[PDB]
Amino acid sequence: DSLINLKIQKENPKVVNEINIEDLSLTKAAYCRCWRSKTFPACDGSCNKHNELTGDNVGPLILKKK
Amino acid sequence: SLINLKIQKENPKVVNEINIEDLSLTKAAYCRCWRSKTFPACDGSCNKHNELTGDNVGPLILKKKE
Ligand code: FES
Ligand code: FES
Repeated sequence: DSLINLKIQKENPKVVNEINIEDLSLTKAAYCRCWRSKTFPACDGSCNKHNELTGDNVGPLILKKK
Repeated sequence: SLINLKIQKENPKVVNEINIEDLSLTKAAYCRCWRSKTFPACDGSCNKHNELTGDNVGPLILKKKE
């Protein structure tokens, strides 16, 4: 095991994001689980770049309403 | 260097979809560290990860209420 998050909110000892499900604007939203997104906590597809470089297989949580 | 060490490594890209209507609790933590034994749920494995590796990752908390 080693660091997952390299640069996101490093002054925060534990980065936890709350989502109010009742207010989901979109029908489907992608949330980041690679800590590489430039729009974290949203997924911006940086996962794919990480996966290609490293051979990893990480991907987002997709939230669907309705 | 990998983020996900163990979860479904045969899967080209691990993406989980959550149907909002199936969440019954006022909060449900979802893992962003790839260490949970209940992945995609968070089981608090993030904490020991952070303690041992010097990281600061934590879950996405999906909150629901009447
Ligand atoms: S940018 Fe991180 S999961 Fe897609
Ligand atoms: S167990 Fe992974 S974020 Fe909590």
